[PDB]
Amino acid sequence: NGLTGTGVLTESNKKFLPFQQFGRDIADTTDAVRDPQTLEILDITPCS
Amino acid sequence: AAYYVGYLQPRTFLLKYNENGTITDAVDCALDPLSETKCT
Ligand SMILES: *[C@@H]1O[C@H](CO)[C@@H](O)[C@H](O)[C@H]1NC(C)=O
Repeated sequence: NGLTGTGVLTESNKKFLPFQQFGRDIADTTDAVRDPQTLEILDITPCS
Repeated sequence: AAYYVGYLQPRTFLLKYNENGTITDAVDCALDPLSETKCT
């Protein structure tokens, strides 16, 4: 939905609030995201 | 019944997050000099 990235994607134990859609670390990166179609929570990590 | 009225002003605030995400503690910058120490 406009949030573009590249890396390894897995699941997570975090539980966003209904209004919560993304998570940001100190590096302002996208750490975790909620999927629009399944409302689940996903962790994102880099690869290089 | 009873009610309480308060007013908002421009301030800087320091926020702490829990183990799992929920806000558990706050620090107000302009309360007293000790709070300025904590914020800086
Ligand atoms: C994390 O969530 C559990 C319930 O799911 C709750 O009991 C616990 O208080 C939360 N962690 C902390 C440190 O409060």
